[PDB]
Amino acid sequence: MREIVHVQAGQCGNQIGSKFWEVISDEHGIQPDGTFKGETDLQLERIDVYYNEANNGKYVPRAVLVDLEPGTMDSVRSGPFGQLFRPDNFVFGQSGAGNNWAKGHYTEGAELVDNVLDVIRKEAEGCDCLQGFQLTHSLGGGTGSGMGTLLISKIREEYPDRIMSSFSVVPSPKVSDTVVEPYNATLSVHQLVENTDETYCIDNEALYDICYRTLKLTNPTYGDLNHLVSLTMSGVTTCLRFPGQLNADLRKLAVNMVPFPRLHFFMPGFAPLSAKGTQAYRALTVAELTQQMFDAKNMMAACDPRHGRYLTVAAMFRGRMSMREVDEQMLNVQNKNSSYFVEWIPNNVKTAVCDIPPRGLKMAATFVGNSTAIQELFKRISEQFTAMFRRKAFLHWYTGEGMDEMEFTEAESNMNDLISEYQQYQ
Amino acid sequence: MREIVHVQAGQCGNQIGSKFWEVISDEHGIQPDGTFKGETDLQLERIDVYYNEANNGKYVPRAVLVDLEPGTMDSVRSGPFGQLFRPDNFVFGQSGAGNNWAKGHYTEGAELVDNVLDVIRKEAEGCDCLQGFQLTHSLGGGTGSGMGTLLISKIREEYPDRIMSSFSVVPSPKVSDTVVEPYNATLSVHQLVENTDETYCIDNEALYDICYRTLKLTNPTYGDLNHLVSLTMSGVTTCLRFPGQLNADLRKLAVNMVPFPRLHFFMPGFAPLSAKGTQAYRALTVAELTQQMFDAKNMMAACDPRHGRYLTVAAMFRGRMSMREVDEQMLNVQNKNSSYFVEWIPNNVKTAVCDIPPRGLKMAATFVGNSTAIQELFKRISEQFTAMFRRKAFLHWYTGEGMDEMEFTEAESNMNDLISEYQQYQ
Amino acid sequence: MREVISIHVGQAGVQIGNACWELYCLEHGIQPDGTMPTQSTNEGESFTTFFSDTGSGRYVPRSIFVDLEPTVVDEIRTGTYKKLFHPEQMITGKEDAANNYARGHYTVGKELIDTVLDRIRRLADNCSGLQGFFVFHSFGGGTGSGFTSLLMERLSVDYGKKSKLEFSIYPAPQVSTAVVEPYNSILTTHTTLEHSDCAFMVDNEAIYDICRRNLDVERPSYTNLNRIISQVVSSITASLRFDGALNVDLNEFQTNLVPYPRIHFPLAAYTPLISAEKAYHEALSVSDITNSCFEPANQMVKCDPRHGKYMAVCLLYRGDVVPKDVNTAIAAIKTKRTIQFVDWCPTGFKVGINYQPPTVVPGGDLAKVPRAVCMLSNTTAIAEAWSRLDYKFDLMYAKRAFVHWYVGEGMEEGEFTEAREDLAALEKDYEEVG
Ligand SMILES: Nc1nc2c(ncn2[C@@H]2O[C@H](COP(=O)(O)OP(=O)(O)OP(=O)(O)O)[C@@H](O)[C@H]2O)c(=O)[nH]1
Ligand SMILES: Nc1nc2c(ncn2[C@@H]2O[C@H](COP(=O)(O)OP(=O)(O)O)[C@@H](O)[C@H]2O)c(=O)[nH]1
Ligand SMILES: Nc1nc2c(ncn2[C@@H]2O[C@H](COP(=O)(O)OP(=O)(O)O)[C@@H](O)[C@H]2O)c(=O)[nH]1
Repeated sequence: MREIVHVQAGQCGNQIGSKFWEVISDEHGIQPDGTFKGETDLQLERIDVYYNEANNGKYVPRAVLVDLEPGTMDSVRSGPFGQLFRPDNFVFGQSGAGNNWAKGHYTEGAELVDNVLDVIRKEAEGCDCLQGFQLTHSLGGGTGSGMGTLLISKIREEYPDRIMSSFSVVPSPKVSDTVVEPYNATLSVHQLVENTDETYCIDNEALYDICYRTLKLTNPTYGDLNHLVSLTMSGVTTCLRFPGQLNADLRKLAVNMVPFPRLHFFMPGFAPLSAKGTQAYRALTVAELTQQMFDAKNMMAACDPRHGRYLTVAAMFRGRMSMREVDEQMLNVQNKNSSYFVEWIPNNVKTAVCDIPPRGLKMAATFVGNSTAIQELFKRISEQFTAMFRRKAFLHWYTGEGMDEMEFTEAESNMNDLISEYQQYQ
Repeated sequence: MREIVHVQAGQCGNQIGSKFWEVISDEHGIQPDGTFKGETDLQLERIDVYYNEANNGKYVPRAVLVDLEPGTMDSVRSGPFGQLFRPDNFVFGQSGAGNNWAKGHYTEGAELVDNVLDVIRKEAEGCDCLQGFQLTHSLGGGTGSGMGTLLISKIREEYPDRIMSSFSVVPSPKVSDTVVEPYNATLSVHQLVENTDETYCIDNEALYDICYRTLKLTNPTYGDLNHLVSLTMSGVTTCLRFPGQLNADLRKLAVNMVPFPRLHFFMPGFAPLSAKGTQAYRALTVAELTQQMFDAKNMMAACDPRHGRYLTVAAMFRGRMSMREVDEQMLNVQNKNSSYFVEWIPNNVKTAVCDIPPRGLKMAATFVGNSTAIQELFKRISEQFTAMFRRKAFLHWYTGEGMDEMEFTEAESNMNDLISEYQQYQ
Repeated sequence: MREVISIHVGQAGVQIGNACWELYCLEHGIQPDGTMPTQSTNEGESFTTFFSDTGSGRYVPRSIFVDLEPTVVDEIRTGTYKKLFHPEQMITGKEDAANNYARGHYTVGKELIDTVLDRIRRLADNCSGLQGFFVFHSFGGGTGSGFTSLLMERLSVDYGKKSKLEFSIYPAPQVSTAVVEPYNSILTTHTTLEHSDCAFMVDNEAIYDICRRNLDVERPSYTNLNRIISQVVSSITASLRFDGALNVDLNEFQTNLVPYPRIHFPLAAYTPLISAEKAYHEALSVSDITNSCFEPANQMVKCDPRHGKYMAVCLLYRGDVVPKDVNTAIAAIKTKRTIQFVDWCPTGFKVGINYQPPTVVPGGDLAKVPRAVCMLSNTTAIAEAWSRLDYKFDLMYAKRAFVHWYVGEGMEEGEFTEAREDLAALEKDYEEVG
């Protein structure tokens, strides 16, 4: 009915979903063969939203897997849950972006965009009414930040109506990951502020600080860092997949939060988060799960929450909970932290409660916030972007591909107007 | 009752049926001895249409095997299902055409035409009322395109009433197969537009493109390419051999399609077509089998279906199906593709549904279409035919046999009037 | 059934036939004494085109050995292959012609031409499917030119419509032996245009280039050169001796490859033709050796194929070859532009694939390779090979050197003049059609 495809592009977003589909497989009781083994039909009555059942119940995920090389194809294919994906969707090229935007946008990405465009068309023809798209890619690299950038510019020609979830990792102030990382940011966000509806700026740096303090894990496996990205995304779409006392789709999560057609740059949060041995020694109350959500520890990005203001507080609570204690404490945070909110927007808390917790807990909280300290995310990169344009370095990897110099400065003016709009109401 | 002989002439059509009779043997439960082993009598109640039972149930196929040399005789005879054919019909000469039309028509074919003419007479004397003939030969080579050409010019003297199925391969634009291949085309079609009722222009080139993408087969055996020709022909005559909710003989397939006594040049199509491992991952719905039928992939000839217009759409569906979903989607293609049809002919879909699928599937679709992009098949050969007549090359292989120069130009004028008639209504 | 007769005229007819019939005994499993072993009956599938049956499996070759000199014929009547051939099929001469036309066209030939045409007719009356003739000859021989032109002058009167095939050696413009070879090559081209369906040419040097580089044979002689030519002979017969999916008979070869009845002289090529070690470090695919067909280090006549214009290129493959990459590689040849055609013939291609791979000679220098191509390419590089020989003939004719042998043997000197105007318009027609 309400149907959503999930598209992965670039080496980052290809392996995020590879652990993320597993939880979606396990929350609904299916197998790598797609065999339904859920005991209660609560895991079946909304199985259709991410799946297209065909020929005796082998559910295929509504997923598209795109790469510029066959390197990341076989690793997902031979890896865990490799037999579940449809081999019709395994569309790829033979180039590799080499961390170059105009290769991923103009040169090499312009060839492979036509093949999956019909694949976007094909699964959307077999449904009654689409709902919106979710997209995992990168903003630091070259493949996902160059090819997935152009894909959103052609979804609006097909479907100018629905919503666009563009989940992508962002640079950190501490240690840069790639050399052209400020180049891959300003040129991407130039297209992200044009035709997208939400981005979740997840820092790679602060995810270790989550794991170093709460999880206390000395050996961060990349399966485990995306596992904390996995449980964040499954809590967002819990209303469309499970009943409860209050349901809230992705459009209701959209319409409650974004106040102006640019300011939709949100950071996520999740509670509870701790190691193994601290299970019994703390309390599973509404009050203990409340104050964890509003700490700098729970900030998945490396921005300071007491250097901004919460505009729209989204509380997606999961589990059998008492509504009044939710109604109690969401009042109590504004009686404590009235400076920490925007002042002219009253009643900043939006609450959606499904009565089903995720697997592994008894009561959880999925937070998405809007701090105006995310203005500093675009303050720090606009200087690093203009750190190398003043010396015109690496121009022969872009103009040699055929990039305009004004393409930098047009993005550079719209980058600096963006932080003026957080400044408008702060 | 309604009785049909099948005649093979030339090296092409002799080995097409050699795999095609096997499926006809296997769809009705018989053996190379002709021993009926069908469990249900549904495989027996219309066994008579292609067979003449004699002396304890050894069914002989109503087949005539003609060659100009004994080379292709023993290979079919010693090969698979060699004991099934009647040795009365093994009529052949000792020449070989050498890819020469006037040898196959005037010089050598004029000798062997008298022997099988009585064989055409003999099996037609032992029946109550004949129905029509089916003929497999070539248009590129010399034997079938020279001898089987003249055979149709003498069937009308015996039977000016019934229908004539002349299935033959056609040249491709990419790579020519023989040197006198444009000579064997214009001189044959000169006689094909005179006294024939249907030709199926099957390209040798596009059959690999079917196998390379759907079947993914790296090693195309010539048993396998004719196997896709075999399943096409068996789906056409499924009404005369099996019951159902709507029966449609070869004359009903004739009268619904051909609008004018020249335009009967149809290309076939078949769905489903894929490799082994993609069985469960797709859907066996009416909607999935619909859109495969109207792709350039399913075009067995190498002509572009969006460069023409479908005049008469023949949907021969095989299997237990829901009639309304057939009634649903055949409306829906014209609501999508109204430019892809001829405009002044309303309701371009003809539907015939037998409730029996072929062996190996659960639901299949046998398509025969009339695109006016088949005009380009006679555009490309009329230039290659007039590529060598302008230099008068190879004239000493035809005038040395005794061919007229006006025999070229009379065919050349009627070749160019043929593409004017597709142009009349496009 | 179909039955083909071979005729061997001249010393080049002798030892090339001593290799081809030697090779066919391997490819059908026939022992050289004359009978067959019973194991090779299943291999012996439609071998009837060359071998009559006698008594109990004893298989005489339908072959005629014609020579004016009894010396090299006695080599056949000394070795193991003596008891294979028929004695009255061997007709010998006594007095030699010594590379002279009228000594081989009138003198010793006219005492022996009536004996051999009976032996033609004695053997050919068994045929109900008589296809063609394997006549092997030279261009400078006395019986290589003088008797060969007279022999084809008489069989066209007898049989006519039935086909013919000529194999011969192109005389090299630099390295060749007999000084009268520019004379006799003009003479054997004079009246054999009308009396020959097709005639093939190979160079001594163009064999040597692959022998030294790829075979790595730095001592070759007329032993191993007969084996290499015989593989080209055997690959044509593989379309007839076996059961293939898409094969071709001898009437069909001339129908495709003769665009005009005068220009009917293509040449041959064979690949992969390497030693036994270099095939180990290499996986020879279809696109490997088919692209190796059209490079000038692979032609069997030393000339310029890039300065020639291809008109009708014929391809016969052997071994287990799929037709998909065949339909790709010939198209991939067309993706390259150096292969030049004429403007009126894009459709000059021939497709032939046989199941049987070529089997190599025992104790030879070759390697067992499944894939092989016998390339036939009629081109306008033959015209450039005409001008190199028309330069040799006229200047020695102008001083009238060596005329005093041609005079008294029953021969006229104006026949030299008429062949000059005959060969002048011939090489013109390559440029006229082209
Ligand atoms: N490579 C090779 N060439 C040969 C062989 N035998 C003859 N030839 C060629 O034949 C040409 C001359 O013809 P000959 O064979 O010498 O004389 P003929 O054909 O027997 O004619 P007669 O003069 O009547 O004896 C020479 O230029 C040789 O190149 C051979 O065994 N191997
Ligand atoms: N958690 C996690 N992050 C990853 C993994 N692989 C890549 N990334 C992140 O992806 C970003 C690099 O983008 P990437 O897709 O690899 O570059 P691209 O292929 O050129 O687009 C880095 O900031 C990494 O932190 C992984 O396995 N786990
Ligand atoms: N698919 C397929 N096509 C064939 C086969 N044999 C011949 N053909 C086709 O038949 C055409 C040649 O006609 P053919 O009958 O062999 O020549 P003819 O005997 O002189 O009439 C060519 O275009 C081939 O593509 C086969 O085994 N399989």
